[PDB]
Amino acid sequence: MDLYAVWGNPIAQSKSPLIQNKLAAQTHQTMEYIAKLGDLDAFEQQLLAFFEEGAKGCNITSPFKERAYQLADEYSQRAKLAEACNTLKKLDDGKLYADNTDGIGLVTDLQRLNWLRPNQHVLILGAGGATKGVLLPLLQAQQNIVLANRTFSKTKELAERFQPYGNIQAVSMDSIPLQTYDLVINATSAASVDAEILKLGSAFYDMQYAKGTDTPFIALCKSLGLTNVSDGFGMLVAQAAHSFHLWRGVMPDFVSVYEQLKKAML
Amino acid sequence: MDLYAVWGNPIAQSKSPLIQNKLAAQTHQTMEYIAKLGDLDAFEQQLLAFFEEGAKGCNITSPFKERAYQLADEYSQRAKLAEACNTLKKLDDGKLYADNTDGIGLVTDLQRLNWLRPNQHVLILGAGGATKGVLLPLLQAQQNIVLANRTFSKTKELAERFQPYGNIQAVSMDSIPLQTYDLVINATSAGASVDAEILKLGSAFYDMQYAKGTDTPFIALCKSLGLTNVSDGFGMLVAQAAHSFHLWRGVMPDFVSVYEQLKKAML
Repeated sequence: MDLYAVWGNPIAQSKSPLIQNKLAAQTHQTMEYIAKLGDLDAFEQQLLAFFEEGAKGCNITSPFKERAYQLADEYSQRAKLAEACNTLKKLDDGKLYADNTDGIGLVTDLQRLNWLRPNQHVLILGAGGATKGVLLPLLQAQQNIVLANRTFSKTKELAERFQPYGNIQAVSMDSIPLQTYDLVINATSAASVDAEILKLGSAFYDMQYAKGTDTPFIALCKSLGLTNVSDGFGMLVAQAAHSFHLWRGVMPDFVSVYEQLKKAML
Repeated sequence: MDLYAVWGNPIAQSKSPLIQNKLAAQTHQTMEYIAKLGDLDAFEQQLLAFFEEGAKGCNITSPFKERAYQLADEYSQRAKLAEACNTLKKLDDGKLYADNTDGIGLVTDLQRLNWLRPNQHVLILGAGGATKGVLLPLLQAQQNIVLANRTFSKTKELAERFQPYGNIQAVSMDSIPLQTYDLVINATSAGASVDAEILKLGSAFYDMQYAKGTDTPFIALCKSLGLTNVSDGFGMLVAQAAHSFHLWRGVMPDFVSVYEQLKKAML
């Protein structure tokens, strides 16, 4: 039985094991996926011990995404641009291959929703957080991106990095260009925008999801009469499927688990 | 001899008489076309007399477009949207019919250039009161339009009005959505330069103005920037006159060949 794990701090909160084991059961894979708490100082050496032990790969969450990427021997264009990775794969020789599966999970979910038509204008609220891991694949799907953040320095540096891949610009959250947006993506944790701005959007995607209830962002949209909305639960299951495909060579059907899970929560 | 004219002030610079008489000759129409200088105050009463003595129709330029439109009995969708007209026709009954051919002159020319694909993204610079006549025909040709001006006040009013007819929005000169534009139109009349970063977003460039022999400043800027796919608006001028002709006469003259003929021997 091949072992896999999600590494983080904290970790009890994770849904990856839940997702990944279901994906495995669904495709008759002889594997298991567990949750591993990484020590803030000792992670890297725990991680390497975990691989010597015989693990085949793992997901990485806060706060070691950047550190785990630094352990990779080989890495994807996605991981490179994000300077972080959420997925590691141990190759047969013993090399570690790193990829960042966030963005492609997002594009998949948006494609499911038919919210990723080429040449759209997307307003993204919030930088860093989950957005830098997501910009490259959005850009490659020909999305024209406006990146807004409360602190300008953050968006600007992010825009400079991704500029060679498409039309992307940095703006201050209070200085958002008064143009039509096909899609507004909320990255921010735990908003910061005036409502008319949101009334420039045709669609609203929160990279957050809440169990049962709506997220604060989605609640805001709905109270503004903006109904064409979605949370990011689909993005979460999609990322997981992509890491799974990289590890196993089999794309599990993305929808079904998303649904059973959708159903279970509500 | 059916009489037609162009009414303006000033009017001595109009090429209408030259274009129309050529159009009439090529289609064998027994008609004449003269330039008439309208008095800044008595225009209206002059136009009515003029029709009263038998004129069958005319063209209108500054500053009478809006005033001519308000005299009509009958009018087209193009006239109503620009709240002005460049073409009047006296119907058999006695009704005055107003139309505005400039936008259709524009689409016709763009067809000749093959710069008019359905669902294209078109950036229009300096769109205002003088050129709102091109908006409807562009929208009706399924063009996606962005209006940029130093306003986004007056132009946002434009966007609102043309919203029921297609995709059009107004933006600040610095809030131009970042994307490839298949067509960039200079609507600014000379009465300056654009960020080169704006211009590099376009694949084709059309100046609604034209100049005798040389290039216009907008076109010269484009060439200097390396942007080689360019056109002035001479074709629009001839095309819109052909459309006025067609309304008055019932035969669509040969725009493409009066145009090329007129470029060969131009200046």
